[PDB]
Amino acid sequence: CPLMVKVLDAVRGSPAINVAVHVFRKAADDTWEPFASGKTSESGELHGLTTEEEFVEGIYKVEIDTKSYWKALGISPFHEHAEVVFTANDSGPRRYTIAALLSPYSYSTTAVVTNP
Amino acid sequence: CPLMVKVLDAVRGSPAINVAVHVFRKAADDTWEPFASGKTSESGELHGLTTEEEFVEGIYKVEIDTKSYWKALGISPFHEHAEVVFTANDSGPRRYTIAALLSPYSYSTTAVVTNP
Amino acid sequence: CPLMVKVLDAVRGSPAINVAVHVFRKAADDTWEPFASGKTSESGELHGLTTEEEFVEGIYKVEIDTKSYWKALGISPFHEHAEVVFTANDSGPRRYTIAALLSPYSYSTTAVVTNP
Amino acid sequence: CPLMVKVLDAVRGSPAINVAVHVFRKAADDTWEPFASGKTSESGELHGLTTEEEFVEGIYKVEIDTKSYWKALGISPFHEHAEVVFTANDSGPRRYTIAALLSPYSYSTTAVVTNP
Ligand SMILES: [Mn+2]
Ligand SMILES: [Mn+2]
Ligand SMILES: [Mn+2]
Ligand SMILES: [Mn+2]
Repeated sequence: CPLMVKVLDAVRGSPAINVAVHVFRKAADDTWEPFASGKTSESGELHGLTTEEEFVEGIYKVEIDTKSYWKALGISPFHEHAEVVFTANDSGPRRYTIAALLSPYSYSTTAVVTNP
Repeated sequence: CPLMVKVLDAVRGSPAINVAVHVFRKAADDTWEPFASGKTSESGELHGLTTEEEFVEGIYKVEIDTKSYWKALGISPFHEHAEVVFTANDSGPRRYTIAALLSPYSYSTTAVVTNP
Repeated sequence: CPLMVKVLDAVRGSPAINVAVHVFRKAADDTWEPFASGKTSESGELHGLTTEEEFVEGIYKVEIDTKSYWKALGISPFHEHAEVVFTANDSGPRRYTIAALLSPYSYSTTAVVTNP
Repeated sequence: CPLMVKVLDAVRGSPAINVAVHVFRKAADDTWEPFASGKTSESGELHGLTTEEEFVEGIYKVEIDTKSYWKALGISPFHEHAEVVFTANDSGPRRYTIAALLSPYSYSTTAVVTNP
């Protein structure tokens, strides 16, 4: 995959399972267009969002639906979702892993960017 | 005083100084309306964004312009900006501090919510 | 005032209150000697650990007793404690703030190093 | 592996390669005994530290040599190393992944604990 998402739960020390993820790409008129979506697996990973053909240069937004995740666990969290906004493939195709570490009042996000 | 922002720089171990911060409030047509903005002080803090009267329950977005901060330091970053989206809720008298810790390819954000 | 500790609780979005903190200094036989200790205040802070006179260059260890904090909240944690080991260096007048953000299975720590 | 270490570099957005890792186990006389050591691979991962037979109940310390890592990159960091101290296998054998995210003045650590 050129774009992969990995989500961990810092309260349980486990992958964050069944987290909804929505990806958007900024259009020429400066609006967010839907690009791809999915849910994390039992390993907290989401693959197969896109192909290298479709994943062109652009500004992307990866929205990780954290409030929904915590609420299904009976926790009322602070954030609505985590939003990761970045320019992709500006110097040629790259492989991107977006990692997120979730707590109820806190999250972290890291990008690991590799040249295929 | 009901909403404060604090930004730290994980590379230099220092407050992140002169970072632009824009706050938005979600309108009833589900678009983001400008609400308040400022730049971080020498201590990495931004106070006086809003007042208790103006800061009603709703969904707010705090956007921290991290890319321009790193570009000014000669460092190539990943994110366009950091985005913290949350619901403000009345329960008792409460202060919101949004803290953000920045790295070029990573950031974390935490909400400290306390009483008067 | 040359060394301060600040601890936040990522689960509740609050200062971590009444966390024991022990500071050690590495002796010439490479063992840890007790240096200072305290408990975090209502604001999650611990001041007055040392003085400028006493805080000479050397290797210091700050140990934050996180397990007992989580056990007191009924939450099962991973770490025995958080450990921050660093060298204090003279260059100009400098203040060290060790900040720590706690989750049951995760923590982060940052050093904010500033001038007078 | 029952014990795995993964290290990421938050300045480069890449695995942290060639990071030395030393593992210790607390002995009955309350001293740290060497238990295993190794270096992260090109993927930032360290496997094969131990076997399920040798990885008994105990208090372990995983010391990640962060100062050495940054210095070889020409960066003078704050911390001497990251220290992760935890009780392992207290309720029966588990599989442990210790993840660390490194910046010069900051690091994060998370444990992912799975039941084989
Ligand atoms: Mn380009
Ligand atoms: Mn309400
Ligand atoms: Mn010196
Ligand atoms: Mn046991």
